[PDB]
Amino acid sequence: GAMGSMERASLIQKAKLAEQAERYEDMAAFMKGAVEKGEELSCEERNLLSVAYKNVVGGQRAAWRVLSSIEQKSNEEGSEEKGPEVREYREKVETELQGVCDTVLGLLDSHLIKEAGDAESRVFYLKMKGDYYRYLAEVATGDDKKRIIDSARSAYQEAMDISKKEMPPTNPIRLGLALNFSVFHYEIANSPEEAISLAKTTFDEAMADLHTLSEDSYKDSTLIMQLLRDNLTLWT
Amino acid sequence: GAMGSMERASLIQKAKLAEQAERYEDMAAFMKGAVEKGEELSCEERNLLSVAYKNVVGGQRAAWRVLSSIEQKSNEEGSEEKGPEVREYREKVETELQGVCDTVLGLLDSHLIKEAGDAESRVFYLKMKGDYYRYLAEVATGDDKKRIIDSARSAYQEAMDISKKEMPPTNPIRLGLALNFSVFHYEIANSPEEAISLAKTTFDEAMADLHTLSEDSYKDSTLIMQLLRDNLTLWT
Amino acid sequence: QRSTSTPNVH
Amino acid sequence: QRSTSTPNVH
Ligand SMILES: [Ca+2]
Ligand SMILES: [Ca+2]
Ligand SMILES: [Ca+2]
Ligand SMILES: [Ca+2]
Ligand SMILES: [Cl-]
Ligand SMILES: [Cl-]
Ligand SMILES: [Mg+2]
Ligand SMILES: [Mg+2]
Ligand SMILES: [Mg+2]
Ligand SMILES: [Mg+2]
Repeated sequence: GAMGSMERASLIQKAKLAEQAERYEDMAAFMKGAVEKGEELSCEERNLLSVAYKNVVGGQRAAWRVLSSIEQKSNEEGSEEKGPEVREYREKVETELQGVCDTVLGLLDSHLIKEAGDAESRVFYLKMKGDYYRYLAEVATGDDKKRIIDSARSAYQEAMDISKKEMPPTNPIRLGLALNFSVFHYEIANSPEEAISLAKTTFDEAMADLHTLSEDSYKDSTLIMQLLRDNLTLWT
Repeated sequence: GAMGSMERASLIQKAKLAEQAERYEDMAAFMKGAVEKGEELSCEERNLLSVAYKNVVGGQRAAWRVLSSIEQKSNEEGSEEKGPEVREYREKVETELQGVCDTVLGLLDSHLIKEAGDAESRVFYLKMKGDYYRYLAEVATGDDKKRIIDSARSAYQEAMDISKKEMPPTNPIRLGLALNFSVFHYEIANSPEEAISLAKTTFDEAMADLHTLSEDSYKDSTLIMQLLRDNLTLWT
Repeated sequence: QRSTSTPNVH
Repeated sequence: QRSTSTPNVH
């Protein structure tokens, strides 16, 4: 890999610089290089990895949606034939997106997840695994769609089971995991009732634990709780 | 080139799609491919080329500024030594930026400018030539800085001379050219008085020709005139 | 309007 | 605050 000659600490330093410069592709490459050093990641380092790839894939998802919408409109009755270009370019963006997802899943499998023993790291990585299978699911068409959905579900479920056993209901990782699993249910799995139930229970159990928290932890937890509430408003 | 197998019309179609998807790197590659077909560009096509590369280089310039600022702060007295990483990463971004500038200048030289005979195309391309030398000048340090500045000045000047002879004072290309040449004077050439004088004269001569214009042309011209005024407010 | 997922935050 | 140059427009 191109980052094989750079020190781990230098890669982390440059990832932080790239974040400041809003150079997320570079940030992702630097964090990939850091992971490939083979050492476990700290909490801050895990978060850098997450931010970098979320921003990269986020760009791709937004683009793919634009192109997919144009494509669907071309396939309506009364629409003028414009040749293969829309499909071709949507396919190009889609392939790049799938490549980014595969890269992240590869890092998790080789070997972040297997070395992660603490609840905070293991849940973080398993949530990521769910997330990147969910992003694959967004663009998947057919039966391979089914296996991708099941892979996302399985990762989220394993993460949920650990988080419920090992973390307080207000833990931001636990909250973010439940939020994203609820989005999976609603947006991917055609299970809006499961989504609503999960969001409601997550919100209520966190509410009841807020009293245990410092002012700063309270702010961190309530930020994510508000997103659960925003979704419940959207969904009901 | 990677776009050598794609039809010119397909490249233009995909450039427009990439613009809608905010995929400006792709948009630039598609327009590069289109230019390399060897045919002159229409007005709309010239504008696609301009938008694509402006957005790419715009990203790079913003990043370079962030990194350069961090770097300067590291070199102040009392700043802790953090090793070569800031300089290295600024250099990386800088090199990529210079590469993008060189690519655009290459397209203009091979062979857009030499085939451009109408005032609207020739002024457009010469303004671009000025602009991309100006972007090189922003990051240049030393005597090569001087030759780069002179290259920008020369391109702008040739464009100005043609625009003054061949276009009305309200022509948007003419206005945009004068705006950018004024920015060159103020920001690059250490000539704020030249900048102010140019902006003022450009604004006043356009004001006096507005009466000749349709409602839509009036809107197009006054939009750029407002930028001249915004700069004069900033500069005085 | 799509559902909101977890944003970039610690 | 840097000077404004020509934006993306026709
Ligand atoms: Ca076509
Ligand atoms: Ca371990
Ligand atoms: Ca260092
Ligand atoms: Ca010609
Ligand atoms: Cl394509
Ligand atoms: Cl670097
Ligand atoms: Mg028809
Ligand atoms: Mg495909
Ligand atoms: Mg000290
Ligand atoms: Mg350099």
